[PDB]
Amino acid sequence: GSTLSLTTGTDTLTGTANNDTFVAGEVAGAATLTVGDTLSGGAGTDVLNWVQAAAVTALPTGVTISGIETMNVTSGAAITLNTSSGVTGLTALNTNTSGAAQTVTAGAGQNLTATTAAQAANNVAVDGGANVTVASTGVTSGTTTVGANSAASGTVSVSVANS
Amino acid sequence: STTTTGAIAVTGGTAVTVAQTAGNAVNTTLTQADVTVTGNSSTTAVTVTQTAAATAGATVAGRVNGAVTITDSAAASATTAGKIATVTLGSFGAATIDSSALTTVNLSGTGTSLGIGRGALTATPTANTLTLNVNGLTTTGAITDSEAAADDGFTTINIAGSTASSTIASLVAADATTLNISGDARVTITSHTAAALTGITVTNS
Ligand SMILES: [Ca+2]
Ligand SMILES: [Ca+2]
Ligand SMILES: [Ca+2]
Ligand SMILES: [Ca+2]
Ligand SMILES: [Ca+2]
Ligand SMILES: [Ca+2]
Repeated sequence: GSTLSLTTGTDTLTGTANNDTFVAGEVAGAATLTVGDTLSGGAGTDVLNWVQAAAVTALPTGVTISGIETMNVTSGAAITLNTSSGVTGLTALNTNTSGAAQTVTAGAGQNLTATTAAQAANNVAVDGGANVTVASTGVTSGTTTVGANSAASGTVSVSVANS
Repeated sequence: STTTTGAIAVTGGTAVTVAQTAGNAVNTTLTQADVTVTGNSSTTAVTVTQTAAATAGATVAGRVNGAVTITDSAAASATTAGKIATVTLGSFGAATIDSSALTTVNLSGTGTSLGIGRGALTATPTANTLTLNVNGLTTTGAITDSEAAADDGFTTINIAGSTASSTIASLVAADATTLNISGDARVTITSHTAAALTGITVTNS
């Protein structure tokens, strides 16, 4: 497939209907998933990689992801996002912190995986989704909490390590 | 694609045909293209075919239909004739026709709504027979005679069902007088709104 790069602007990107991958990194340490960004996939080998130094805070205004099967979200700080709207066609959501909180809500039909290193006193909270997986290491005070607001369609699989 | 078919617009010609298809995969929905045809004063006929709508299933390719808008030249004129006589549809979303010369509409496949207006001719029309040939037609909503309400609609509607069953969710024809259902295969009208009707006459097999 083809490989498509988001900019610090408003992007209108449309995949090949093939193995295509969407990169939503940083530019000068400025985020590239930004207000009004609209992304479109085609055929079923579609990946969106969202990587940011800054905390993920929500999906930004007017952002719509469509036809993209896997969403990877990695932050140098906390993640808070909801993907029960704007996003359609998403089978797999993977969110990644190291040393800060997570507060994620997925749409049913989407398999959530919330991996967190060095959780410490930070709290993981996840909701909705199809199969959910929480993978937390270096844990300490942190609560882990699943489906407090909305249950999973499929299986829950928490695991938590403390030193 | 699953991304939707972008406009189609035509202006002018002796006869116009726009034939869309949809070939998307078995668990996806493609919504089809909005069509506009605007006749010039040579345009006798217009045809606008699409792929039939369906609900995205496990093994059912999903399709939504595009709006169609057909307009004759002399649609806004008080005096000029009008040339579009026949319109053929094969599936449709929110369809419109506007022609004072319109006599025949051919319907087919999966429809949302048809609104028929006649040109804003001020002259009182003498020939007021809508022939409406149906064949495998199914409608979400209404076939309306938009002209009948505040102006001079069709007095007699003829519906000829053909080779396959048809179902019109609603038929609204406020100036209609006679209604003759004819032909070859079942015509079902789930709900008519035709207050001035003096007779209905089925001749259909
Ligand atoms: Ca952007
Ligand atoms: Ca693709
Ligand atoms: Ca895709
Ligand atoms: Ca009128
Ligand atoms: Ca008039
Ligand atoms: Ca009237």
